[PDB]
Amino acid sequence: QKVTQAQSSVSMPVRKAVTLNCLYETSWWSYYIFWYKQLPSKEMIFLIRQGSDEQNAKSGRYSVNFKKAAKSVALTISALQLEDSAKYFCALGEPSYWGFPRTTRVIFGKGTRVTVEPTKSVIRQTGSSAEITCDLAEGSTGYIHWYLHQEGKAPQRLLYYDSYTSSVVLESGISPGKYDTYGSTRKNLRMILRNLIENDSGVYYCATWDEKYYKKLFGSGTKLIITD
Amino acid sequence: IQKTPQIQVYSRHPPENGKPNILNCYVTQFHPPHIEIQMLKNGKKIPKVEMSDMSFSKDWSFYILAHTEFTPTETDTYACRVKHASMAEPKTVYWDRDM
Amino acid sequence: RLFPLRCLQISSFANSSWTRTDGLAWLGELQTHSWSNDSDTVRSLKPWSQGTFSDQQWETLQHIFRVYRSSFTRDVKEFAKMLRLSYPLELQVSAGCEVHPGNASNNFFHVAFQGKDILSFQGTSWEPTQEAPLWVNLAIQVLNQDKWTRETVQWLLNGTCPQFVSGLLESGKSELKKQEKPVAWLSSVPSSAHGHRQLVCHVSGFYPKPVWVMWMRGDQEQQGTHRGDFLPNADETWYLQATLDVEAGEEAGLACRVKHSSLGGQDIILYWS
Ligand SMILES: CCCCCCCC/C=C/CCCCCCCCCCCCCC(=O)N[C@@H](CO[C@@H]1O[C@H](CO)[C@H](O)[C@H](OS(=O)(=O)O)[C@H]1O)[C@H](O)/C=C/CCCCCCCCCCCCC
Ligand SMILES: *[C@@H]1O[C@H](CO)[C@@H](O)[C@H](O)[C@H]1NC(C)=O
Ligand SMILES: *[C@@H]1O[C@H](CO)[C@@H](O)[C@H](O)[C@H]1NC(C)=O
Ligand SMILES: *[C@@H]1O[C@H](CO)[C@@H](O)[C@H](O)[C@H]1NC(C)=O
Repeated sequence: QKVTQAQSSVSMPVRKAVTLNCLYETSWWSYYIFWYKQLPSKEMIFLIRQGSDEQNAKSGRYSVNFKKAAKSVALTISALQLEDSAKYFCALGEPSYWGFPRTTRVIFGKGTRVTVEPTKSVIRQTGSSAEITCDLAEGSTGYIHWYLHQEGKAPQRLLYYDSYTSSVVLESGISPGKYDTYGSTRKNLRMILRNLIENDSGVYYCATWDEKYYKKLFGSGTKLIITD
Repeated sequence: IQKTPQIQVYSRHPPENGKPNILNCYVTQFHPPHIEIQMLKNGKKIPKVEMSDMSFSKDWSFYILAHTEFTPTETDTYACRVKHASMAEPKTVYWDRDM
Repeated sequence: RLFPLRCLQISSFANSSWTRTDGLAWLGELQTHSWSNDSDTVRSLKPWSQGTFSDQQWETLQHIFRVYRSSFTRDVKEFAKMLRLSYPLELQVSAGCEVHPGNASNNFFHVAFQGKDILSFQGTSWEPTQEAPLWVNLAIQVLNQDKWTRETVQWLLNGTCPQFVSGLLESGKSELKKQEKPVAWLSSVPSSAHGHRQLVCHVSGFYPKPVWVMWMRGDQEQQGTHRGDFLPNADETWYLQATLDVEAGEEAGLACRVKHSSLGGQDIILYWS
C-alpha cells in the first residue's frame, strides 16, 4: 500500500493530545506529504504539509514528526477541541521526471476517525444520471481534478480536465463513457455521471492545485445517494 | 572577452622518415567554443582527421585535440591551420621535427 | 592517486533559432562518457563506464539528463528574453564529486557564463560569485524555489555520484592502474643567443601522468633543464619535452634521464648522438 494509516478509529478527551500514524512507500527522492481533515459535513480541509527535504513541520496546533528513514510521518494535534472531531487523511504527492506538474494526483490513506469526547445532497435511482457541480474560486484554472470518496476506502481521483488540450484525462482502470465534463474553467464546470449503479454512491470532490502555496484544494463535496 | 587560441603540433612517435606515424594538433586557450581546424600536407587539406570531443580546463578555456596518420619525409611539410573568431586571419603552425 | 569525476557541459546559443548542448564525463584523466546534441542518450566510452549500476539505475539517470537538457534550453532562452540579454550566449557547467578513503566524499556544481564564473551549488542552495551580473540573483531565487531541481541535484551529487564513482573505480580498476612506458628521442634547435644550441628531450606515450625528466652530465644533474607542459596523445597517454641551453660543442657527454613508474625501477638514459 502506498499510504498506510493503521488506526481506523481513535477516541481522546478534550484538552489532551492525539497522535495519528501514517506510513508511506515511495521510490522517489523528492516528495510532499499532506494531512487533510474531513468534517462531518464532508468538507475536505488542508491542515499541514511536510516536505521530504524539510524539517518537521509545525502549523498552529498541528505538528508533524518526520522520520525519513522509516518513511513514517505522523500528525499530532496539541490541544483537542470539539471541532477537532473528524476523519484525518494522510496523503502523498509524488513527482515525475518533469517535477511537480499541476496534473499531479494526490494519494490518500484510508483515513482515521478521531472522536473528541467531552454542500449539496443528491439522490438518484439506478439507471439514471447526475450532474456534480464544482464550486472553486481559486487557485488554478489550469487543471480541474475530480475525486471520489466512499466509506471504507481511500479517496481516489477519477479524472481531471485539461484546459490546455480541452480534453478529459481518465485514470487507469476507468471505462470511458461513465464520466464526462461540461463547461469552462469558470465555476460552470460540472461532471456528468451516466448509467448510475448503487456502487456510484459516495462523496464527489472537485480539486485544483493552489497557485501561491503548493497544496491540493478541495471544493465542497457533493453527497450522491443512489437507490435501487 | 574573446581568447586567442594557442596551437601546438607534435608527433606521437619518434619522427624517422619512411615509417608510419601520428601527427597531433593541440589547440588551447580559446573562446567561444566554435573553431575550424584543418591539417595540411604540403599546403593541401588532409581528408581524414579525427578529433576529440571538445573539453575545457578549470579556467573555462576550451581545448581540443586533432590527429591524423602521416609518414614524414624530407620534402613533405605538415601544418595545422586554425580559423577562429578572435583572429582576423587564420593562423597556421608548421610541424618542426627538431622542436 | 586521485580520481575525481568531472561532468562537463557546453551549451551554445548563437541565436533564437540555433542552439547546441554537448557534454563529457572524465574519471581522472580518462573520458568515460560522451553526450551529443544529436543523440537521445549518453554514450558509454568504456566497458566499465556504467560501473556497478544496474540497467534500471542507468535508465533512471538517462531519463533525468534527457529531461534536463530540454528544460535547460527552454529556461535559458526565455530567461534571456525577459532580461533582453544579447545573443550569442555561452554556458558551461562543471559538476561531479570525489571519493575519499574514509567513505567520505566532496562534490561541486559550477556554472559559467561567457567564460566567467556566475553561480554555484553549495549545500542545499545556489549562491552567486562575488563579481556577477546583478541579474544572476533573479535566476538563483527561481532555482532555489524549485523543489525538484534542488533535490535532484543533491540526489545526484551527494546520493548517486559517490556510489557511481566507487563502482567505476572497482569495475575499471585494471585499466585505471595501467602502466604505459615512455619513449624518448633527442633533438637540437638553434638558440636565441648566437654561438649556442638548445637541446630538446622528447618523452611520449607514458601513463600515469607523474614523470621525472632531467638533462644530465654523468651523475650530476643539469640545473638549466626546463620542463614544458603536458600535451595529450589521442591514445590516452601523455607527451612531454625538456629543453637545455648549452654552448656549441658542449653537447657531447650529455644525456637525458627519464624516471617513470612503468620502467620497472630502471631509468631511461639517452645519450647525445
Ligand atoms: C551522478 C552523475 C553521473 C553522471 C554519469 C554520466 C555523465 C555524463 C553526463 C554529462 C553531462 C554533464 C552536464 C550535466 C551535469 C549534471 C546536471 C544535473 C541536472 C539535474 C536536473 C534536475 C532536474 C531537472 O531536470 N531540472 C530541470 C527541469 O525542472 C523542471 O522544469 C519543469 C518545466 O519543464 C517545471 O518548471 C518544474 O517545476 S515544477 O514547479 O512543475 O515542479 C521543474 O522542476 C530544470 O531546468 C533545472 C535547471 C537547472 C540548471 C542548472 C543551473 C543553471 C544556472 C545558469 C542559468 C542561468 C543563467 C542564464 C543566462 C542566460
Ligand atoms: C543562427 O546561427 C546560425 C549559425 O550559427 C546561422 O546559420 C543562422 O543564420 C543564425 N540564425 C539566424 C536567424 O540568423
Ligand atoms: C540540438 O538538439 C535539439 C533537440 O534534439 C534540436 O532542436 C536542435 O536543432 C539541435 N541543434 C543542432 C545544431 O543540431
Ligand atoms: C550526503 O550529504 C549530507 C549533507 O548534505 C551528509 O551529511 C552525508 O554525509 C552525505 N552522504 C554521503 C554518503 O556522502
